[PDB]
Amino acid sequence: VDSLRHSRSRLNIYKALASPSLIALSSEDPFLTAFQLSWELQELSKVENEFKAEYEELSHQCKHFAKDLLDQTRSSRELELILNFR
Amino acid sequence: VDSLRHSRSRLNIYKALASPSLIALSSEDPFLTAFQLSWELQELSKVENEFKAEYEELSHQCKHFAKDLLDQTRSSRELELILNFRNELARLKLAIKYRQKEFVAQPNCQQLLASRWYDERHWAGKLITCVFIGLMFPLLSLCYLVAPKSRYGLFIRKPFIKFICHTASYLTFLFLLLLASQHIVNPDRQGPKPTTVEWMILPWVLGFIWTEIKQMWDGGFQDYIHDWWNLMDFVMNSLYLATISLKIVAYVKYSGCKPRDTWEMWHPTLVAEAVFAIANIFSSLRLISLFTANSHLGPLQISLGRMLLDILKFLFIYCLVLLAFANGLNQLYFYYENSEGMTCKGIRCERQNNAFSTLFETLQSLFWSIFGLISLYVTNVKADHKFTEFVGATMFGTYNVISLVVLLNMLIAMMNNSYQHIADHADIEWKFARTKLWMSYFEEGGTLPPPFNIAENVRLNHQYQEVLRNLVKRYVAAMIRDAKTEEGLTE
Amino acid sequence: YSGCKPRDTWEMWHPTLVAEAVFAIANIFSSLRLISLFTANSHLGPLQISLGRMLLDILKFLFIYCLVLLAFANGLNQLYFYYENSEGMTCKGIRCERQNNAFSTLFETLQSLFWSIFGLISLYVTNVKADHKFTEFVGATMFGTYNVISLVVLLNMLIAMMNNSYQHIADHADIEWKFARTKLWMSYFEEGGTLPPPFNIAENVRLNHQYQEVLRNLVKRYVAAMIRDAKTEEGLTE
Ligand SMILES: CCCCCCCCCCCCCCCC(=O)OC[C@H](COP(=O)(O)O)OC(=O)CCCCCCCCCCCCCCC
Ligand SMILES: CCCCCCCCCCCCCCCC(=O)OC[C@H](COP(=O)(O)O)OC(=O)CCCCCCCCCCCCCCC
Ligand SMILES: O=C1CN(c2cn[nH]c(=O)c2Cl)CCN1C1CCCCC1
Ligand SMILES: [Ca+2]
Repeated sequence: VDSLRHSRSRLNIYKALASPSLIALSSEDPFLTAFQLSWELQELSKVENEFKAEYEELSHQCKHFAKDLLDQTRSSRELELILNFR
Repeated sequence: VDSLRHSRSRLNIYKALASPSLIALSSEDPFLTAFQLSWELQELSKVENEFKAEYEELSHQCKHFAKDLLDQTRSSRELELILNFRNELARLKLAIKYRQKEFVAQPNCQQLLASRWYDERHWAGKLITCVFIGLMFPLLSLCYLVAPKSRYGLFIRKPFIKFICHTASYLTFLFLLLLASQHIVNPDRQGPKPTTVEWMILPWVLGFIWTEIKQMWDGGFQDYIHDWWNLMDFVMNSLYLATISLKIVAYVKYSGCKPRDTWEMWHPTLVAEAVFAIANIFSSLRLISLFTANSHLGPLQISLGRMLLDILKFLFIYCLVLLAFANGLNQLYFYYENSEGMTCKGIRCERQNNAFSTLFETLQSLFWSIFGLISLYVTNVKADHKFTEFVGATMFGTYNVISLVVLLNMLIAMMNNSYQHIADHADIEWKFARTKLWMSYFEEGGTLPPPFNIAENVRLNHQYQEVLRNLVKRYVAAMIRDAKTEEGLTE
Repeated sequence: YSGCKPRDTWEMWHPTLVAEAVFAIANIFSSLRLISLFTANSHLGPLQISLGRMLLDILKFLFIYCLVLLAFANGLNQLYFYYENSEGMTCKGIRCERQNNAFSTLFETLQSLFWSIFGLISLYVTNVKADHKFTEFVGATMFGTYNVISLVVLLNMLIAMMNNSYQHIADHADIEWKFARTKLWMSYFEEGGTLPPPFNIAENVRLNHQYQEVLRNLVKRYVAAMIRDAKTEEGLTE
């Protein structure tokens, strides 16, 4: 019915979810949420084609968060525990 | 008298008027003032040519103000109350008329139009459904004009479907054009009779001319001739008319079935064929404009079309060099026009000869050497003068160096430098063009392809004024009060 | 088929000839696959990835060029199709020593308009055996206009597009190259193929403890470093 409000609400929610602090506060596995959220935003970038830039930037920042979180490692054993998990 | 004071006073006044706060404080309709002020400043940019930058920047900021004011909308009903104020979508038509590109390509404005255009997938589905609607166009176009009731005749009024139908009609016309030049569908008899394909082509030509006349009464030789595609339509329709009026002259005057080889130049049939071919070129070339509706080929086409007023100036500078060297090279060789027992003379023969004997041949020779199609033995005479044959070869070589190592690379450098200043405002331009394409199909004026073609207001001011008051209040609170506290610090 | 007939006096579509043609076209691809070997090098890798990323931008341009080609072919075939002499000619077409009938059919017209991007179509192909110096001028002007549009306008716009695209690519270039090299390597870490073609025919719950401890430390370090120690380096405003 009201497409304008629907679009704003969806974008506001997705922009809230793709936040490093909200992920680092209440999330069972930061890497899974970053991966999945980046994929969802990349997909939505092609449906809501009127707002491509917003979704592309949000997915880009979700990609940079996982890399920044992997830089806080100070041992090889500590890195192998992450890259080998299943 | 005192031009300096007059200029300062006029610029100061206009710079005061084009101020977002002064407009938002004392103005009966912000959008009208923004549109009109932007147009006035754009016009003054060409009279007071000593101060172009000032007026251009002021008009640009007046354009950005209207867009920023349209972003303070939080409902679809609230947006439709603005775009429909005054028939349907009158404000959007006014904005397109005033060339408000930033206002038109707004994301929320660009979504209402999409919803009004599609009215109900992936790539394969959109590929395979658009073929099924375009194959069966004639029966829809036939059942619309007999019983326009809610069974099948209201399915050709939807803008997307109408666009598909017109595309299918144009593609059928192109297929017939490709089919006209076949050795199965007539021989060469002097002053012939139209074949089975000319009679099918004639109704599309008539329909195209009728659509053009309809569209040219409405505009009135102003901003209709601006659109270059309409100019091309005019030229090709002129050529088609000239083709009709020569196939008849050669019918009522000439006849007799003479062999083709032993005809004589300017025979009306040959000139008819020449004009028809040159018209086919334009008719087929008009198929580029179909792809301003695509999302990938659209922006690229707009960018290509914007780098054409910068190539024409360069070609005009090149023609002067061409004429100078032709004048030089014809003065040297015009005493040697042998043409002694030669079946063919000129450069368009197997053994090229007399390449610089006349001015016309000289221009042709200097043109076809941009592509390397003029051999080097054309700078020889039957005598044994190894001094004019050296001056001529040096003139030819200097022309080649100036034309293919200096002017071409400067054209490349110019185009590279221009393309960067274009590819920033590229999506705004493309969406403005796509919006014009769409708006041409929202009305029940044509609604039919060429082959088958031959108070009520005072109450609404209350809601509109309420909407403007809220929009102005939101803009003041957001832009000129909440983004002034984010500037930097100084001494 | 069998019988040892001489090669010259065969007939087209004889299966041996088509076998040879398909075999040659397959050799081209097989030899071309040798480019992918050099995503493992450190110098030729990034350059190859950059070349391969500027190909979806050339295809669109070629699609716009084919429309111009088709328009001018449609124009040029309409003018010359009445002059298909072919009178006592051993060879006809443009792939012969004396080129002839360059615009007599649509297929030859497309071929003629293609081979003139490289300058291999002579200029005497715009003549007829008659003496009509008006169609021979309209045809030469059509050919010249095609040459100008194709070799002075569209080519330089392709160059400008490629220059403008290459700068937006050469920033994320090493990320792309290392991602590609990593995929190449990972394809050889398992014992699946392990053999070239010629000779080819709780256990988890305990670990969640260590993984959770590692995540807790990583999240704590990230919070301390990024969203608490790099927020005190912003600028000042009003
Ligand atoms: C790799 C880049 C290629 C560029 C080539 C440039 C070569 C320059 C000259 C090299 C010398 C070789 C000549 C020897 C042969 C010979 O003697 O003979 C002269 C030959 C001509 O052929 P002939 O041998 O039959 O005489 O070559 C020449 O005519 C040389 C002409 C050079 C002209 C240079 C002009 C400079 C451009 C200035 C800018 C103009 C501004 C625009 C005005 C509007
Ligand atoms: C250094 C850069 C080189 C560029 C050369 C440009 C030259 C331009 C014309 C020079 C005039 C010489 C002609 C005189 C000879 C003659 O009369 O004869 C005409 C000859 C043809 O050979 P003939 O002599 O046999 O007729 O040359 C021509 O046909 C001129 C054609 C010019 C076409 C210009 C088109 C402009 C491009 C517009 C953009 C298109 C947009 C893309 C659409 C999708
Ligand atoms: O709007 C026009 C005008 N046309 C004219 C007019 N006058 N003379 C001519 O030769 C021609 Cl082709 C037909 C092409 N189109 C569009 C129809 C929908 C698909 C994209 C093209
Ligand atoms: Ca038109």
